[PDB]
Amino acid sequence: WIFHALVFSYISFALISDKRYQKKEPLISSVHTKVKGIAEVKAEILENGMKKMVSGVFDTADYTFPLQGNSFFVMTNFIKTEGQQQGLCPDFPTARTICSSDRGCKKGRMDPQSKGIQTGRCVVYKERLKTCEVSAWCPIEEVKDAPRPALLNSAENFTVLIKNNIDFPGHNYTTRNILPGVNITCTFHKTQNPQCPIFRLGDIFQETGDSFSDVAIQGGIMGIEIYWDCNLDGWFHHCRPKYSFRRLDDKTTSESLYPGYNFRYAKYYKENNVEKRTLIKVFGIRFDILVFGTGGKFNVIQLAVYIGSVISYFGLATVF
Amino acid sequence: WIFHALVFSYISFALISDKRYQKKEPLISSVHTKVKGIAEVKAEILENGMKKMVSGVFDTADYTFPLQGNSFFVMTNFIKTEGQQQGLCPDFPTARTICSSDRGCKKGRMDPQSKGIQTGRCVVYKERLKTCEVSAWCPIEEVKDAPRPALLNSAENFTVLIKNNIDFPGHNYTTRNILPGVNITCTFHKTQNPQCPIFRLGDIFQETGDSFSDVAIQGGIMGIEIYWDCNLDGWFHHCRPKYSFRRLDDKTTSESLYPGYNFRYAKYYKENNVEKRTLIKVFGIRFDILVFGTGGKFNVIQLAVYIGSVISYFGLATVF
Amino acid sequence: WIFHALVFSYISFALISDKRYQKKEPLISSVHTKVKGIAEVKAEILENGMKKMVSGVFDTADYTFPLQGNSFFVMTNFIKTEGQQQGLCPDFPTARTICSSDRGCKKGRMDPQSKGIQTGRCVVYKERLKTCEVSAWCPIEEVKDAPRPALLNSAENFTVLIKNNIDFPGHNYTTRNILPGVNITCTFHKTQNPQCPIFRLGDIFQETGDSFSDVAIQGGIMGIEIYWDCNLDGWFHHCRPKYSFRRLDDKTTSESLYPGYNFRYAKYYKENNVEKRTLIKVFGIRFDILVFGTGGKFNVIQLAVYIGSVISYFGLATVF
Ligand SMILES: C[C@@H]1c2nnn(-c3ncc(F)cn3)c2CCN1C(=O)c1cccc(C(F)(F)F)c1Cl
Ligand SMILES: C[C@@H]1c2nnn(-c3ncc(F)cn3)c2CCN1C(=O)c1cccc(C(F)(F)F)c1Cl
Ligand SMILES: C[C@@H]1c2nnn(-c3ncc(F)cn3)c2CCN1C(=O)c1cccc(C(F)(F)F)c1Cl
Ligand SMILES: *[C@@H]1O[C@H](CO)[C@@H](O)[C@H](O)[C@H]1NC(C)=O
Ligand SMILES: *[C@@H]1O[C@H](CO)[C@@H](O)[C@H](O)[C@H]1NC(C)=O
Ligand SMILES: *[C@@H]1O[C@H](CO)[C@@H](O)[C@H](O)[C@H]1NC(C)=O
Ligand SMILES: *[C@@H]1O[C@H](CO)[C@@H](O)[C@H](O)[C@H]1NC(C)=O
Ligand SMILES: *[C@@H]1O[C@H](CO)[C@@H](O)[C@H](O)[C@H]1NC(C)=O
Ligand SMILES: *[C@@H]1O[C@H](CO)[C@@H](O)[C@H](O)[C@H]1NC(C)=O
Repeated sequence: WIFHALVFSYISFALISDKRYQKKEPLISSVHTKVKGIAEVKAEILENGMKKMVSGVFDTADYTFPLQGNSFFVMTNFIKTEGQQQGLCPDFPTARTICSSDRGCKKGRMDPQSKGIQTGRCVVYKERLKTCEVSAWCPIEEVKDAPRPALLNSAENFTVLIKNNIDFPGHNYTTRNILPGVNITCTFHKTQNPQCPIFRLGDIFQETGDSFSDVAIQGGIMGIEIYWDCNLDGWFHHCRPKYSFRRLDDKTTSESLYPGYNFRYAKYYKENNVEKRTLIKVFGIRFDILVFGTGGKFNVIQLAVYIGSVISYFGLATVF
Repeated sequence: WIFHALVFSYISFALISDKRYQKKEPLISSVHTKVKGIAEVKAEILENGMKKMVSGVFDTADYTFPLQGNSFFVMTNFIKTEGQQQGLCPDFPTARTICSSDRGCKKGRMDPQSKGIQTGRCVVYKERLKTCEVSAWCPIEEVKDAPRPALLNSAENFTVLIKNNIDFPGHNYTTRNILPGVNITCTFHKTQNPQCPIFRLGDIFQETGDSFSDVAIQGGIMGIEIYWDCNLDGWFHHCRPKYSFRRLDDKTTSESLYPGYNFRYAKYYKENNVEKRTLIKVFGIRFDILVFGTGGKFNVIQLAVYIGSVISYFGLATVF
Repeated sequence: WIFHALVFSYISFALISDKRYQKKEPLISSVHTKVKGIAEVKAEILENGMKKMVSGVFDTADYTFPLQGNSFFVMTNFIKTEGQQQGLCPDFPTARTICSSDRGCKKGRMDPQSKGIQTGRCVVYKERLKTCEVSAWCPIEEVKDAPRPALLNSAENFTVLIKNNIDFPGHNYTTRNILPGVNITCTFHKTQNPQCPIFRLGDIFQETGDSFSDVAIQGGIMGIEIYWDCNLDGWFHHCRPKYSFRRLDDKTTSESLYPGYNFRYAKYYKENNVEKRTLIKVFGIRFDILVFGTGGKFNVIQLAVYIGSVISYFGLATVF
């Protein structure tokens, strides 16, 4: 007869822990972010074998874009090429693009590593070096790695404020990330301040486990997961978020898979009645905000179904 | 023996109402929107203590961007500053940025309310007023409230057409929000026309409960929830959407939390061989389209499981 | 007594096939795409009744934008209008905008098919043709169809590489689309190579069922569904994706519903100290990446609940 009570105790433990008496429903989320911080860029680079100085001040309008699709982008490094115009120009000296005569490459060939339409004419590029010219924007962008000191390294000091509004459409419940009457002067901490939504990017990378400088050198992808485990029952009601960080970057470190996060941005203008384009290769950090959760509310039908499923179980337990 | 029939009646009530005989599947959605309307802007503003006239016509290409991430943006107000260039300039007179001598502020200090790198030199700004200069884009943008009459108030008359395509991957079912052979000349109404997807922004604000002018003064965020409650069984098949509107804005009304929705847009160009930037502080309404739903189809396994779980229930009910 | 074994056989059938012993949890996805390919555009068009030649080379920075909201856009056709400035100009000759005298149209009228504010003055447009002028950007963009040969037809030869990172937050499981030590030189095939994520757009349209030329003529919307059916149990562990393609475009083919996918892009500049705008009507293909799935792991509670639910079932089966 002791088993008759042990089974009932296990049933009660299951009902309490698993919350089998509640209907659980998914979450509908909306995110709004604001990034603040200014960076003083001052460095020296080598463009086309010539030393150049990059100096300036970047404010919020110079390194980011408004949030779109629960994600915002923070720019950290750039390579600029100015004065490009459509025409004919030799390709960059490379093993695939090198030639000794015009027969080395054929007209109309398209190479994956090239940004021009080949025309088959091996012209001298520089210092008795011959490459076969292509029809594209000229001059061809120099193939170089990102600067070894990150240009916008101070971006590790920027602060992002996140507002999350969640709704459970089946129930009549909607709430927000920032409750009224809460401090707005915060720097997020795992234990000291786990609820104020102001995050520091360097702190995010510190908790996750990487170094901000190395990632910002070639860009990357990170994600801020906001988990909502909400109990909406009147007796025990609690609906608060939990913040975690996870690097979504693949860390391929292989040139064939395009490691890191980067893209190309184009600005078109006119000079001396000639159309021109300037190309900025931008390396940055892409922050995703993955908001997930569920909400449970008491339901009579679910409780009845669970009790019915348990009734035969403990009946057999008594019988056996 | 009457309880033996009452339990069975409740059994059938639960089975019919809760649809316990149906496997339920989430929804995969795709949204495509088109916003139309032109606004004639004509007003007078005060920039740097001087009266200026803003007059023009804004078409679809001048106040919105293509939909990205199930959300589109509608511009409603702006503050323009043209002719900025990198250099040294005094900051705007403010309690934090004010000084009587050069010792008031230190070089290299960064202030959250300032957009420049401080250099520590208290120079005259205007009319025997001294502030310590910073290195940034100059002249520093004037911090002022949005114009009391909303510039793009006529944006309340714009019309948005929404096309939603939903799919249930587990089942072989996909459908669209606009069925064939339906009127395309519509203005959405709660009761008169609840299925045609052409919405008027002013009407959205009217059903939601706010006023378009006040929200458009400082921006805001709304969400157009499209709920799909679809029964895919052949006997009783119905898959139609229901439209609701909900304001996702936090309505903080506190300057520390950045009330409303706004951002900064930058346009870079060259003038007299000098690089320059023009900055537009844009206030607008961000419309989100939260599409959620589920689809249920008859499943033998679910029906068998429910019947088995309730068999012990009514057996005990008869026994007791 | 044979039924006593048949019921148990169906019991095992349901438990094995339906995986009723597993707790199933949804998926959290992050997508990162890279599109490559250059198109040599060379064609002749008719603008304002005059023959013009469009020739150039488009690289990755000239026909696409960085991925935002699990979707990327590839431009395929464009119509350019340059030199627009704010002012008064007659509208395009149309049945709605035609007039014989100034009384034909009234000042301030807003027509849906026009992009200007009517001022009520029927002036000559061209060759003894009278339309009433409007205040807007001038000259009014010509109402013409897209060029019959798609300008960026070669966009069917572009290649897109997709990296998907999925996480099951409830369990301690995260994985990626590209496993280590796998070939990166691929062209996706239904049977020959179903796991390498390099897709050719022409191949996507071939598997889906349409022709790339017709779709690219007026634009369209497509979706690449990545389905993750993952079993995380140690005995039988497999978590691999399956790729499918589906056209999300409505295919309305009715002018009132705006068939295809297109938008208007604006570039603002200054010429001779006069503000000017150039408008590009862009037709392109919007690729969506709908990632969905679920992950199941063994749970004792679910197994106990299913066993309790089915115990009464087979008990009645024996009794009956
Ligand atoms: C136009 C060019 C540009 N175009 N897009 N874009 C961009 N990229 C990615 C984004 F997420 C947002 N914005 C930028 C960045 C700033 N840009 C600048 O010229 C610039 C501005 C300030 C200071 C300096 C300095 F320090 F070098 F002198 C420069 Cl060079
Ligand atoms: C370049 C500047 C600009 N840059 N971005 N942008 C923008 N902002 C947010 C978006 F969602 C989309 N587009 C705008 C708006 C229009 N712009 C204008 O100059 C302009 C155009 C027409 C009429 C007038 C008028 F009435 F003032 F004379 C002006 Cl001032
Ligand atoms: C500025 C203008 C422009 N502005 N935005 N934009 C755009 N649209 C949609 C996107 F998804 C991304 N980018 C474009 C495309 C290229 N553009 C060009 O001028 C251009 C460039 C190269 C060759 C030629 C050629 F062949 F005609 F000579 C031209 Cl005409
Ligand atoms: C970030 O700020 C701290 C002080 O708040 C400063 O010591 C540090 O140098 C800054 N980071 C960079 C990259 O300059
Ligand atoms: C915020 O925190 C400060 C100290 O960090 C504390 O003195 C203050 O009471 C808190 N609340 C408000 C509203 O400032
Ligand atoms: C919107 O249109 C109505 C007429 O359709 C007009 O009376 C009203 O003034 C317009 N709104 C604004 C802000 O002008
Ligand atoms: C659309 O509505 C009008 C009146 O609002 C009605 O006369 C017409 O029959 C409806 N259907 C179509 C296809 O126009
Ligand atoms: C795409 O490439 C193939 C060869 O790889 C070529 O035959 C075809 O003409 C190209 N497509 C277009 C539209 O030129
Ligand atoms: C890739 O495929 C080629 C042939 O398609 C094969 O020879 C090679 O072994 C594969 N793996 C690698 C790593 O190249």
